[PDB]
Amino acid sequence: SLALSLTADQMVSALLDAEPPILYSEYDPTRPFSEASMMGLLTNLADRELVHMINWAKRVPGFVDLTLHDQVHLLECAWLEILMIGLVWRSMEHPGKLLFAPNLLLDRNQMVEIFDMLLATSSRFRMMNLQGEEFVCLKSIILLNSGVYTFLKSLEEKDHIHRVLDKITDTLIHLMAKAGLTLQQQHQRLAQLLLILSHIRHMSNKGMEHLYSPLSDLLLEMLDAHR
Amino acid sequence: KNSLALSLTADQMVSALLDAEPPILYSEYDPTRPFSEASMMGLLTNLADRELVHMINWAKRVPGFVDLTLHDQVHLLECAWLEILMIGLVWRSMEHPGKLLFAPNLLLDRNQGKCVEGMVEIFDMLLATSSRFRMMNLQGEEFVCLKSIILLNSGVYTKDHIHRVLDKITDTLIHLMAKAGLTLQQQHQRLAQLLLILSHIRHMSNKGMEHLYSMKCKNVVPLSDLLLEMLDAHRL
Amino acid sequence: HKILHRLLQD
Amino acid sequence: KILHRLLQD
Ligand SMILES: CCN(c1ccc(OC)cc1)S(=O)(=O)[C@@H]1C[C@@H]2O[C@H]1C(c1ccc(O)cc1)=C2c1ccc(O)cc1
Repeated sequence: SLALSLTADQMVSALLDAEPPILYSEYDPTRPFSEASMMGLLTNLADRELVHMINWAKRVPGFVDLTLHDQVHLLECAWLEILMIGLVWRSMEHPGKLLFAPNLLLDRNQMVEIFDMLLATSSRFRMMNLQGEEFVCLKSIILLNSGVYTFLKSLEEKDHIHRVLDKITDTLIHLMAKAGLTLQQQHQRLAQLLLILSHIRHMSNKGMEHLYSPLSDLLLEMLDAHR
Repeated sequence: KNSLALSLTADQMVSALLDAEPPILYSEYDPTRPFSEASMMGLLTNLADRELVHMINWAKRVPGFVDLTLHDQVHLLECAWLEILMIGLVWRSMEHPGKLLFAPNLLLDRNQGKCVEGMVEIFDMLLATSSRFRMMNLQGEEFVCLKSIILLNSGVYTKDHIHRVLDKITDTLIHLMAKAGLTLQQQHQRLAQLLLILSHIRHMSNKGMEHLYSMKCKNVVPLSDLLLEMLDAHRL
Repeated sequence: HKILHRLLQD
Repeated sequence: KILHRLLQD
């Protein structure tokens, strides 16, 4: 029942510990690329990220308490959002650019609609000076929240997820109080951060829609879930 | 340059939002339960058309909205209109579990949802939202704050003034929860709960908007020009 | 020239 | 599903 017995500092510690590595792409600066090969690079990258995401998800406090079927559903719903918020986070210190990988930094000249929204989100995080401890909270929230309203008297599973969710909220507030924010500022910043999640959901949905407008076996199945 | 909205107190903000609230409209008084795509969408297009007119005049009474340029006002409404219709639907459907109250004389169960394809999926999501609101005991004062947040937020990344107004509404929300006797922890936990539901409302809107396009590029019901223009603002 | 432009004006 | 498998490892 461990998830619900963790302090805020232990929660942050566990989430930072669970963080996936930053993977490299197969981008070659000397090689010429078509729109097909660029999507190929990103598909290859995203597909490899998913494997790490799955193992990261299992280290998110409370996630393994869920049934297997519920774990699948949450990841199916949130995988693109989680990839996006990860991209946006590591792109903060590169204004006007998205750092898909340390060897893959792109501007809007090189989907452009989603790109723009991802840049805006990155700019938004930068202006707020988003902390890493806040980012990992947000990402865990996305994993647990995005599919919670689209699942048989199971409803206890929903209840457990919401309790963990409330905990991450406690953790967020804890972090802002630690940073010396007034009580008013904490509530405001909390709201600001969570409102951004609505945008990330928007970006995910529009991303899928433009796609249906080559993929790996895992991605195809993930894609299946949003149709 | 200074906005009137930021000078209001929490209670003044609540009062302004409550007073700006649009009425609950009726649909046609034909007692025929819609059990076809055409009859269903027929009543719904008509309803939402009339609701839009009230929404536009409602938005103009949301503190801070008037301070925006005409173009920004258009953008926000174009982005948020279906979300706003949905949270309104969900709110008035609260005391009718398992049912969606599109109008006092238009109450639908999911058995009617089937009768268009992909509707029943949205139907269940709406039902879940409404049930979620009911269990949380969402208050009208909280509801009007959330709806205003949707208006100001949903198009903000597509600026500082809006964010200050948004902070103002956050203050207002916390104020309401404190007045309701909630402890400090209960306050920020509830605020988070409410705002996370907005993510799902965005999701339902994205999905619903996708079907309004399918219905349009099905030539099903005569869609009004206003709706067609509200709809095409979401085109790829 | 959007209808929304006209309706928002008064 | 592949997601299903990788989860129960
Ligand atoms: C419209 C093209 N898009 C898209 C692609 C694939 C997909 O699912 C298979 C859904 C959307 S999209 O949303 O712009 C998408 C966002 C961004 O660029 C596209 C993309 C991506 C992702 C997976 C792919 O197979 C291809 C492309 C991105 C991405 C990749 C890795 C990462 O860590 C973060 C982001």
